[PDB]
Order: sequence, then C-alpha cells, then structure tokens
Amino acid sequence: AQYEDGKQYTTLEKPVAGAPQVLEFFSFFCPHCYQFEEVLHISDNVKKKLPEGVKMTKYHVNFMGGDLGKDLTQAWAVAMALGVEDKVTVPLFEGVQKTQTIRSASDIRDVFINAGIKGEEYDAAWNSFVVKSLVAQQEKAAADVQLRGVPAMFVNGKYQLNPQGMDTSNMDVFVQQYADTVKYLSEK
Repeated sequence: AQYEDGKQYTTLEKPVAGAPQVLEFFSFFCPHCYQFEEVLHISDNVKKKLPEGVKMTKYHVNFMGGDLGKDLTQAWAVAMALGVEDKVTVPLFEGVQKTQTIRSASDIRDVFINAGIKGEEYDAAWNSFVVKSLVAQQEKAAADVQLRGVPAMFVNGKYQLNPQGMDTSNMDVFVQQYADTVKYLSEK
C-alpha cells in the first residue's frame, strides 16, 4: 500500500497502555533534534495537521549530554510546569548547540531569566515536587517505549515514526510526509 508497517512507521511489539496520543522525544544536545525543531519545524507541522481533539506531547531525554543532559530534562519539566516552552525552546537549542554558552545549570537558568521568567518563579519550580514527577513522567514514557535514540515520535503508544523510510530530497516534502504519516497513524 501507500502507508506500510516497516516503511514510514514501525509497530511496537510491546504496545504502551495509557500513552499520550502523539508523543515526541528530543534532547537539546541532539543535532538532528536541533534540525527538526529549528530548521524543519516538525512539531509545528505535525500539530497543524492533527485531527480535532488530539493533543501533542513533547518530552526531553537524559541519555545525551551526561549531567547537563539530566539538568535539561529538569529544566524542560520547569518549562512544561510554567507553560513557557515556546519561549525557551529556541534559546536552549542555540545555547547548547550554536553559541555553546550553556555549560551548567546556572546557564540553563539564565535562558529563563533572559526569557522573562522571574528568578523566584524559576527556582521555586525547579525545586518543586510537581516538577520532580514531571521529570519521572518523561523518564517513564521514554523507558516504556525502550527509547534508544532521538528525535523520535510515537502515536497512541503503538506506532513509532520511521523517518528513514521517507525521502530527504526537499526538506519540505519530508516534513509534510512526516506530518501526513502522523495524521494517518492518528486516524488508525
């Protein structure tokens, strides 16, 4: 057919009960993730084509960047808890990968301060139990799909996107194919 298991997507041997409807994993250390977010805008184009009533979830992962990697998962939890993802995503990617000015938890914090999040508000969130469980949620979700690489996207805990089985020609065709594949899996 047009969409085939093993082509644009794969199927989890071990489906995940209760998973988010559309679940994306990434790392601010991940060069392909920088591309996905800053150049290709995958998340954004996927959302734009999702059916009514399907929510998009994006989690950070630990297994890149060592200690700073773990700090970034907690800071992403802070971004989620405060709802400021759209204000820190670009400066975090650029501070880690472009300017390489993010080398510590303090530098991560600077990005939020510069983005207008108050110090008190950031530190209170950072140390909160609500953020601790948001960290564990991200980690649980990653563990549940036996995640070994990013970027990655999963639909309904049953399917994993397989971008390698899409042509890279024109980036835009790749992006819309990705988006369309998610929409198809969504309706499946």
